[PDB]
Amino acid sequence: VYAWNRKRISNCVADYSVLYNSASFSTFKCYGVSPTKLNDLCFTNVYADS
Amino acid sequence: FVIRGDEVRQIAPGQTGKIADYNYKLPDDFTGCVIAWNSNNLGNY
Repeated sequence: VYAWNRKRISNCVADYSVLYNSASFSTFKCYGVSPTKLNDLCFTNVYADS
Repeated sequence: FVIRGDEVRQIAPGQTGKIADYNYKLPDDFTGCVIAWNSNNLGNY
């Protein structure tokens, strides 16, 4: 946890639908945007901490 | 109707969820009292 990686993703066009269609995910949470309305918005410097 | 465990996480007014969003959602203006209790004793597919 103290040594997380920051992967910056840009210039990408991916289906932001399977990101919640994955049944392996125990529980999916969103705090800033509506989960269904993920495709419409335009992003900037997406981060991929894990 | 019955669900396998992860129920309250999906059954709620204005609550998403694959089973909830594909089978039956509640109205945003809803007035009811849902109850839940295990029926595993009642292996059985």
